[PDB]
Amino acid sequence: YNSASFSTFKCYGVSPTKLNDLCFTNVYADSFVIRGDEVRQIAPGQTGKIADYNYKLPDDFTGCVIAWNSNNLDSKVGGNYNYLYRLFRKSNLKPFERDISTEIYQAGSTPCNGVEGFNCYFPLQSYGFQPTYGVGYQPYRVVVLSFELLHAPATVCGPKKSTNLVKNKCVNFNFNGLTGTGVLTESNKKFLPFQQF
Amino acid sequence: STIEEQAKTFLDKFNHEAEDLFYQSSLASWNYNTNITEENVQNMNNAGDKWSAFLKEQSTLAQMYPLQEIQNLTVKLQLQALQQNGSSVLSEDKSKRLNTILNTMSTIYSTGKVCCLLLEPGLNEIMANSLDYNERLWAWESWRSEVGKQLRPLYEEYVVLKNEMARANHYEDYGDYWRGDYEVNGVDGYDYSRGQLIEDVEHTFEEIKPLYEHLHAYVRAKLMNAYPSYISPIGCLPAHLLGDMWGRFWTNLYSLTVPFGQKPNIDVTDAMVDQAWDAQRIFKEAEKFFVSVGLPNMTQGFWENSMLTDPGNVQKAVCHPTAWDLGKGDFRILMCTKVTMDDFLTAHHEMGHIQYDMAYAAQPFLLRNGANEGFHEAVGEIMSLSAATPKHLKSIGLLSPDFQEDNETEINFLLKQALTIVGTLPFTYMLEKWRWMVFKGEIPKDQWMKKWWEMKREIVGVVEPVPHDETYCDPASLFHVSNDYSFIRYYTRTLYQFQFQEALCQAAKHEGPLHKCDISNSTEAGQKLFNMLRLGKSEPWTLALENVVGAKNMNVRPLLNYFEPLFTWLKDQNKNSFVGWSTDWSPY
Ligand SMILES: *[C@@H]1O[C@H](CO)[C@@H](O)[C@H](O)[C@H]1NC(C)=O
Ligand SMILES: *[C@@H]1O[C@H](CO)[C@@H](O)[C@H](O)[C@H]1NC(C)=O
Ligand SMILES: *[C@@H]1O[C@H](CO)[C@@H](O)[C@H](O)[C@H]1NC(C)=O
Ligand SMILES: *[C@@H]1O[C@H](CO)[C@@H](O)[C@H](O)[C@H]1NC(C)=O
Ligand SMILES: *[C@@H]1O[C@H](CO)[C@@H](O)[C@H](O)[C@H]1NC(C)=O
Ligand SMILES: *[C@@H]1O[C@H](CO)[C@@H](O)[C@H](O)[C@H]1NC(C)=O
Ligand SMILES: [Zn+2]
Repeated sequence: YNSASFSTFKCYGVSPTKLNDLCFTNVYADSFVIRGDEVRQIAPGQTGKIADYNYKLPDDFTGCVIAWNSNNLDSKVGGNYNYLYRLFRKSNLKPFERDISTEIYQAGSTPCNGVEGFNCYFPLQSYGFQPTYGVGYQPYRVVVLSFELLHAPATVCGPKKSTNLVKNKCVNFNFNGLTGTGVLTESNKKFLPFQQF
Repeated sequence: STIEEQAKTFLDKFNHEAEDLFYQSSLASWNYNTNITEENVQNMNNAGDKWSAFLKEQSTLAQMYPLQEIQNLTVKLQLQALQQNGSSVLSEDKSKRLNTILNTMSTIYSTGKVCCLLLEPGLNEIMANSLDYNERLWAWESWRSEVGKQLRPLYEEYVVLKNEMARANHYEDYGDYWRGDYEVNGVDGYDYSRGQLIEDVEHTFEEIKPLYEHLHAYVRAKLMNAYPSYISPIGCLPAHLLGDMWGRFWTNLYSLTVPFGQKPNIDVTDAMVDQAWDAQRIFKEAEKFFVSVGLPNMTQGFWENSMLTDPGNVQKAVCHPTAWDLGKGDFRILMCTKVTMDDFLTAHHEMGHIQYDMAYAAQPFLLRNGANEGFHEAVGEIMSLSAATPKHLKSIGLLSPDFQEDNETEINFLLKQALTIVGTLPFTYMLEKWRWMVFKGEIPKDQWMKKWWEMKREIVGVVEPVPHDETYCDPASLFHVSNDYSFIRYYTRTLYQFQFQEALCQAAKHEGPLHKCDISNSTEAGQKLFNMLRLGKSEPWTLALENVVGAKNMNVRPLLNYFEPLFTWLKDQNKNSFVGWSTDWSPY
């Protein structure tokens, strides 16, 4: 969040400051490249070619979206055509659904036996990316993070800040969740190396 | 499914990869233009051939959908643009013959010698600076005899093949096909017809006739001082004495005819040189102007990708001023900028062109154009009209902070601008009317020259020095006629320009003469302009004209309002001299 090197960094339903120290069951990460114009399409409630046929976001999102320019990475002279995108699809996409179908999309009523032509189109299209392209036309690398929460024990948590240590002065304390007040000083008895309290 | 859904899917397919091939071809063309060499020509030709083949294949595929079923009025417009079968109806032999005729015309016009004394090398300078009657007459007659005499039968065959091809496309004539641009159908209360354009131009010319008559009388009166024994008080101006080979513009006549020659004109070239402008501060000032108007910034890649000065000795490049719309968010300007006022004004013009290009980028590929052929140059030009005012130059630090202007300078500037604005309209009208009648078939092939010179005498008031038989083809000498170019755009451009200028100036709450008006620091005028600019070709040009001026059709009253003090001064000056011309008088 403090890198400040990302064009877009939005958290949906969660505050970036408060989530910096929070416990979740699991976290999901996704990465893909879209055109800079298509950046706004990646949001709950949005609709677009990317939104409908390439990647769908559930409206009740419980994570964050990070976006930044990628022109210097995947935009070359002559066009970087190593990235595809679905322009034609029979229907929309369910949230978090991956489609890799390459069947020739049919527009009219007449079927085509896998041959391009009238009323028959290829569902996937290539992206052209050059350094001379427009700002919205430039390629962008976008990472979206989703947070999972179930009844299973949590595994991921924010970095707890550890304070200092003082002795011989009656002060409040909290060790690993054990709270209380008193005076801290050394002792002589030694625990076994698996016990606290 | 329904035809509409299939058409939508087909257009969605076409726009993608149409943008791609267009961008590839534009990049190849820019690479050739910015860096001329043998290798780049091959790439440019290959890209053009690929784009043309793709366009023909896509038109062939789009021929399948019937246009009646679509009821969207935007998919219908895109289909109407795409299903332009056009010249492919001609047979293969006929198409080959037509292409050969066009190529021969281009070649013969490009390389024409009257000797040695080519058209641009010599000839031009002789016709603009000889000041000698015999030399100008010799050059005019020699160019006519060398070019127009040889372009006669090629032009006749061109006419017959083009007329037959136009009739093959369910059009009456080729002139009707040209007039098809000014046609909008399917909208109630906004429709227009091709038969409406034959009128609505004669009306404006009849309106603007008295001003041209007064100007012609004044020019002839001031010109009879020179060439003492070759000009008559009542009669027409000899053809070769208009300061040009064809007399299209009267700019070269300014040096002979000045109302107040004592007062210098406004020129800030020395002011620019003193402050040492670096040929980029000019575009910086243009961007400042367009930002202060209310229009957005320039793209980041504009300043780095585009080249704005001569590359140097090692790298050669043609740098005629040009604004590039390569697509994919790419804008460029090709200019050899120097520290001159003319370069400043043309930089403003091209910057306005770029601003117009940025407006409709969100529209589909087929609708990324102006409303018609006249809506673009006028928008580019009104920027230069706004930037040429003394008030703007005084606002900038280049002009003197304490400048006092007299009405003598106002008259000088008004006449200088009029000699180019109102001096070319009758010529355009006469040339286009003659071409329309020739294509329509009203003028037989044996009466081309007689009717041409009769129109020249009657409408323009220009008489030929020496008679021409039917072997001569004078109109074919012009670049546009021989090279298949339309010409009514220059007639519509000035009317649209002055209407837009008046609308933007009244929106800016300006008081006084129209020629001292400026639209800088006016956000509401910029918003009103941007409302029309963002439309593109999606909506009929009548509604686009209404969105700024408020009138559906073009009106010429603002043009006369612009030139009103000049008209009054001419009426005062010409109260004694004769007004009008006599057709009977001839130089021979
Ligand atoms: C122009 O093209 C020539 C091709 O011979 C090339 O050597 C040169 O570098 C080019 N100039 C540029 C890219 O500025
Ligand atoms: C025409 O189709 C476009 C989408 O392709 C749609 O936005 C527009 O509303 C349609 N026109 C009408 C009149 O419904
Ligand atoms: C293109 O050619 C076909 C030939 O079948 C013709 O029917 C059609 O009208 C042409 N398109 C035009 C003239 O726009
Ligand atoms: C955008 O225009 C504003 C208006 O003055 C200017 O301050 C700003 O620097 C411009 N930004 C860019 C990137 O051109
Ligand atoms: C426009 O506003 C700028 C802002 O200071 C000012 O310098 C300039 O003189 C103004 N010009 C006009 C014509 O109002
Ligand atoms: C306009 O210029 C003429 C030039 O002789 C001068 O006599 C006159 O006073 C000026 N002003 C007006 C209002 O005519
Ligand atoms: Zn222009």
